Amino acid sequence: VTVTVNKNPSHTVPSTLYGLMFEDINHSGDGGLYAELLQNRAFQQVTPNTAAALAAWHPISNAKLAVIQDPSPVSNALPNSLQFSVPSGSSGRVGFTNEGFWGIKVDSTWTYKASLFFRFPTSSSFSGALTVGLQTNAGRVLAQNSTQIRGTTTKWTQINLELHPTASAPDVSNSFFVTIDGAAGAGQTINFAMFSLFPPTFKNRPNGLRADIAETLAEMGPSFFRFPGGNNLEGQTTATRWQWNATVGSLLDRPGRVGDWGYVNTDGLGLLEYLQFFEDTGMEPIMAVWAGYSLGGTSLAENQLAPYIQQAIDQINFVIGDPAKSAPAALRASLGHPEPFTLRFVEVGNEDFFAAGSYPYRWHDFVTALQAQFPQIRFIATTNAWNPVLSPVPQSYDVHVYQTPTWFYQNAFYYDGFQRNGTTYFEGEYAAISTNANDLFGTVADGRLAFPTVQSATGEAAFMTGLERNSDIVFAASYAPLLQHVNSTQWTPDLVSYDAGSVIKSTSFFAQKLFALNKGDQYLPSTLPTNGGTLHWSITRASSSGKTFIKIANAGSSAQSLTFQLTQFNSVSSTGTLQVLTGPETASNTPEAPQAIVPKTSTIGTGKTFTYNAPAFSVSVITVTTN
Ligand SMILES: *[C@@H]1O[C@H](CO)[C@@H](O[C@@H]2O[C@H](CO)[C@@H](O[C@@H]3O[C@H](CO)[C@@H](O)[C@H](O)[C@@H]3O)[C@H](O)[C@H]2NC(C)=O)[C@H](O)[C@H]1NC(C)=O
Ligand SMILES: *[C@@H]1O[C@H](CO)[C@@H](O[C@@H]2O[C@H](CO)[C@@H](O)[C@H](O)[C@H]2NC(C)=O)[C@H](O)[C@H]1NC(C)=O
Ligand SMILES: *[C@@H]1O[C@H](CO)[C@@H](O[C@@H]2O[C@H](CO)[C@@H](O)[C@H](O)[C@H]2NC(C)=O)[C@H](O)[C@H]1NC(C)=O
Ligand SMILES: *[C@@H]1O[C@H](CO)[C@@H](O[C@@H]2O[C@H](CO)[C@@H](O)[C@H](O)[C@H]2NC(C)=O)[C@H](O)[C@H]1NC(C)=O
Ligand SMILES: [Cl-]
Repeated sequence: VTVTVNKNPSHTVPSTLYGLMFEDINHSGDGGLYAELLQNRAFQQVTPNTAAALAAWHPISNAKLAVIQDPSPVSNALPNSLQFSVPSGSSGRVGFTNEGFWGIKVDSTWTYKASLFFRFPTSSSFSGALTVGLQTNAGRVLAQNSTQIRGTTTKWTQINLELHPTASAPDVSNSFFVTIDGAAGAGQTINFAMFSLFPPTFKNRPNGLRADIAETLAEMGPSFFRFPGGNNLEGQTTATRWQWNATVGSLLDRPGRVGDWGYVNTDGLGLLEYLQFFEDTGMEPIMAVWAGYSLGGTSLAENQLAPYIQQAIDQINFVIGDPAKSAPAALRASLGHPEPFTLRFVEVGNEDFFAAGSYPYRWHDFVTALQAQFPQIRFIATTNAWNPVLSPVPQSYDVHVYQTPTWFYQNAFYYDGFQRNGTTYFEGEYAAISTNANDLFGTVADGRLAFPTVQSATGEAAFMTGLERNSDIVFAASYAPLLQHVNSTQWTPDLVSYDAGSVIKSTSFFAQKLFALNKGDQYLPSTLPTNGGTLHWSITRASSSGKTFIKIANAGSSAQSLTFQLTQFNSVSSTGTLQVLTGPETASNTPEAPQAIVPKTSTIGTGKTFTYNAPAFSVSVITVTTN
């Protein structure tokens, strides 16, 4: 096919076109992007004196463990403590371990920071060393440090110790440990609370993020971060929704919450840590506010909304407000950030097409109040576009789609037929998740993708050429879900996977990165792709440099030739770069073969005319300079 490139741009490409969608799903927060290495660190939201309260914790030797509703808890937010008792007549090493999130990476090039709170609930003559450390799951000690404690310490006391492994472990089957001498400790009871183990963090942020994962997200060159969900915003009930104020301040003051994917969230990855990550990466937030629906099906009545609308105003004030004018903005100042953060976009709820009977009134009351307080923010509606009809008229809608790879190349003209009437669209969740049109959300045996494939990434890329062509009205687009702990999965496929030790960049991650990193501010119209066809392209140009990015998706099983005609330009560089992602149709990056499919960069000859053969199942970017 001959593709004529117009030199005259049709529209400016929004700075926000490509970004990320985050919720704590598949242990993407706890266990994932948040760097904390101990699971169930503070006994949040568990039933005392049950086995589940002790999840991830194990005795060493004859130690007696229980999770208790502490008569004198470490804080209002953390009512539970680990009661540790050493039997009469004990000896040697007695204590307990934490298995981490399916392991702990023990690296001798890393210093770890261990902390806990303890008290003796009954004053005693105990005198001896408390030891913390890391050990292989055989009990082989790799790091250890200790400090002297006394049984006369009946008030809550924090211990802070650094750990330096003598050797890197051969795998991630390691545990954190706390021990005392069994003979010196015989008959003693200690109460513990609020444990923590951190490795070095992204940008050395206190209370920060896991370095490999955060660097992988930054590598993708995102412009926005949609958070905190997603289903994980909503809760199962009003009382279990996400709440911004429970996520800020000391970790002692964060009660956690049962999230929407089977596990407790610490809320250690809270509002200020999200905003700090945006600052560190140059992303802006697309921040959701709870909108009076939870996933057990309860809508708040119209006459119940007021306090929840005020909470949403308080949440935005934390982010942008003048510290002299509100308590939440003074709190941001008090936590070391007096300058407001950037916030231009707020999403009202999540997937309110599930509660379309109530969303008209919830949308109306939330947006009337929030637009009055925040006249510069753009509020995004979550129902299906224009059904039901909302008031006020939404300036933006969030569109989600999970479909087959084939649907994605067949629907690359999704936005071409939309009216241009001042509405902008966020593709806030999309993914090609299955090859089975009959059962998209079924099992891997029934066609669900365990991991993104070449087929699914190339279908996506064809659809993304439409997003870019239609970027006059499409302002933002994110794959979902972003992250996956391969040891605790609730949804596949995911953009980036990991275990406790290493990261797996999917084929779809590479498609996302090739689109995002190779994007100009000018959209250059070109010969249209065949609507329904397997072959798609989108061309942008950087006004400041003339760097021109020709993105090509062949989502089909046939190689296809393209001849580009740049005759309308004055000059075209005599060479260009080619970046290509390709492979067999069903190929994936997996924990066992994490680099099976990776992009290849080369130099090609270019000019006012050149020919490229787009291989079957490929994503290609050709960069040239045009003036
Ligand atoms: C985070 O902030 C929210 C408010 O934006 C706090 O929720 C509010 O908590 C108070 C005190 O528990 C609630 O009032 C209580 O209501 C009950 C039930 O009718 C009544 O029996 C009590 O005397 C009291 O008035 C209030 O309704 C609730 N507001 C909302 C919107 O949920 C929340 O506690 C804060 N979280 C943390 C950890 O501080
Ligand atoms: C045990 O942990 C203590 C506390 O983290 C370590 O001592 C700290 O070492 C750092 C780094 O040199 C200093 O900045 C701190 O001032 C030290 N604090 C104290 C109270 O000494 C100690 O090095 C660790 N020991 C081992 C064997 O890992
Ligand atoms: C932008 O254009 C769309 C498409 O015509 C309008 O959408 C229609 O909205 C009405 C209600 O306002 C619905 O009953 C129609 O079914 C919608 N049409 C389609 C094809 O979805 C939308 O109203 C327009 N928005 C503005 C701000 O003018
Ligand atoms: C976490 O998941 C990894 C990745 O699936 C598991 O490691 C694999 O274990 C399987 C099944 O035993 C082996 O066939 C693979 O060869 C392992 N792959 C790799 C890349 O190591 C691991 O066992 C899981 N961890 C836990 C605690 O369940
Ligand atoms: Cl398909």
